Amino acid sequence: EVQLVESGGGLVKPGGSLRLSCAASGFTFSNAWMSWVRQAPGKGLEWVGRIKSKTDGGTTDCAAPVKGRFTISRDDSKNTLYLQMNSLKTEDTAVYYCTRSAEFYDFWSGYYTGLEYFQHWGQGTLVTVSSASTKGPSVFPLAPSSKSTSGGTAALGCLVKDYFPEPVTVSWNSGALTSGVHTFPAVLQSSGLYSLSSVVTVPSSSLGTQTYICNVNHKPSNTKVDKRVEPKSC
Amino acid sequence: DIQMTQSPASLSASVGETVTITCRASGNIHNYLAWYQQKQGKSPQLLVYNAKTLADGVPSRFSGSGSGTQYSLKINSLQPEDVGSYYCQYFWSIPYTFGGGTKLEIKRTVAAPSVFIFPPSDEQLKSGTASVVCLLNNFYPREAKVQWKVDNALQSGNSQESVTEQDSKDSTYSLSSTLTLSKADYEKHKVYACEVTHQGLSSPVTKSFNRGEC
Amino acid sequence: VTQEDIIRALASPLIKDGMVDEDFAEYVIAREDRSPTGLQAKGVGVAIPHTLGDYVRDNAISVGILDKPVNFEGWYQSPDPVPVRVVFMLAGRTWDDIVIVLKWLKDVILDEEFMKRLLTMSDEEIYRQIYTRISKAPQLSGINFKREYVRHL
Repeated sequence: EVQLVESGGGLVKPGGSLRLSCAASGFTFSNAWMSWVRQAPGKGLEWVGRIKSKTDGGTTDCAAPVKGRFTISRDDSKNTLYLQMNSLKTEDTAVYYCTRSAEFYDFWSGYYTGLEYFQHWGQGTLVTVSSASTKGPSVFPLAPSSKSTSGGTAALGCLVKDYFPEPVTVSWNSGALTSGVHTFPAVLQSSGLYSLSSVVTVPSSSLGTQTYICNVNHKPSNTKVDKRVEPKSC
Repeated sequence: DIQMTQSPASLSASVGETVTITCRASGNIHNYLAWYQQKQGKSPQLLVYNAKTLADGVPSRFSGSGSGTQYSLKINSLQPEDVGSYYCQYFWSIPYTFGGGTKLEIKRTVAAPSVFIFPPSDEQLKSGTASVVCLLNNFYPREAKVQWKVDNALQSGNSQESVTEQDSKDSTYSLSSTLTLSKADYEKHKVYACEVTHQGLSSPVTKSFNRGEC
Repeated sequence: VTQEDIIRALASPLIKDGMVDEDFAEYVIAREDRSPTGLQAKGVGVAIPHTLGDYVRDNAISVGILDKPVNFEGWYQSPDPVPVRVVFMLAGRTWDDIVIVLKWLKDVILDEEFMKRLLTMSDEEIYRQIYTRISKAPQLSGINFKREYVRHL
């Protein structure tokens, strides 16, 4: 029931501006204190800022490295939390999370207060600060053959090459085939583009009767690719 | 500002052990500490708050303890699905500092990799490049050496590795190594091979193919 | 007793009334280290700890009388810090509200007889004298000040 749906993340040039949104539902948004937390690729969580509810002033606080550059606001009529970014730097590249702080009731004062630990998190939205431009992937088959077979089992996959920015999702047979699937983490090459592979192990008896398609979705470029992987017989 | 020092940064542990992660605060934080778990590709989930109170739905084998500046998260009877990262957090006042994090690895029996190789696709060739993929499947431990040879010449500065995260059920790794050559270079040479060194292999294993055969 | 003990003691009644956030003392301490408020005015030392930002719900003032002087770093730079016996803790919503009180406090601490009564009167008499002086300052009067906001330390 409690849901925090974030959007607005994407690619933006250094020194530019970008605004994130967090649509909340399943709780009384106007009473909740809300926060932002970010996590650079491969790094740890870092607190960004907080906004109080209107009855508690509706004021904000932000971490020192981003104070004076970032602005937090809310629109209780839309049940939406915002993070406004200005003068963005490469070191702002991170997944940004929307969070709801815990509610504590103060007996002596009679007021509610927010405690800054987070039970409910948004799904996160990736912000990429780079001068590079958006590029969709090229998808190439990794065909099964005697060189990828061992013990009644054959390996096959798809090569997702030269895309920017993250992320890309890969499923097999429209999500039906999930067992034995390995989608590798993307690796950033020196060209500035990303590449990854996704492989799956299937019974060799099924080659020639079962069709294997890898579904590649690169939402930053709005690119969907369905590549059939044909078996090699020789 | 309060600083949180989380130790150890990395942790490897066998199934069934009791694992202890510690956080030391730069000042007395009076039990205003939370613990989080983050699995790969997922958002963090709260485990403990007020240093000792288990969050809703959290398995009882988790427990937090401590006081003053010293706190600990204990995981009793470690399970393979506990692989991931763990974070402490001070939450009483600005800047609500998260610890640096602890990455948890599961220790298991040695498992040798299955090695597969894929020549480049004809579609990629037409574009003027050639990627050769060597796949290492379901192995443990993570440490592995993968060397590319083209007509018995070792390749340097033209390959890229990627390792999956530890499987949440069998605690094994998979690894891909991708050798990228120009189409002109790929067609000049005949034998393409990846040599794999791993603890579960008595001798290094070489998977090869001859260009054009398959 | 330390400056931290003073600030926590004077913040406690403001926290209980919800005049300020529960962690108000953590921000006053950080501000006092960053910009000290020790003042020397005619043989009596005064400190005016306060905060900037959004940690105050309602303007308030909390007064502490020290039996023995404790050192505060000077508002103005010098060696030999200020031995303070009267502490005026300020809870101000904005920077503009704090300056208003600083105006009034300057006239207060320059009133010699007023300050020396603070050092000798009881908690109840300190309240009545201060609350009366507040009522006569229309630019302040709304500020929260209660009997519970006076303490000997």
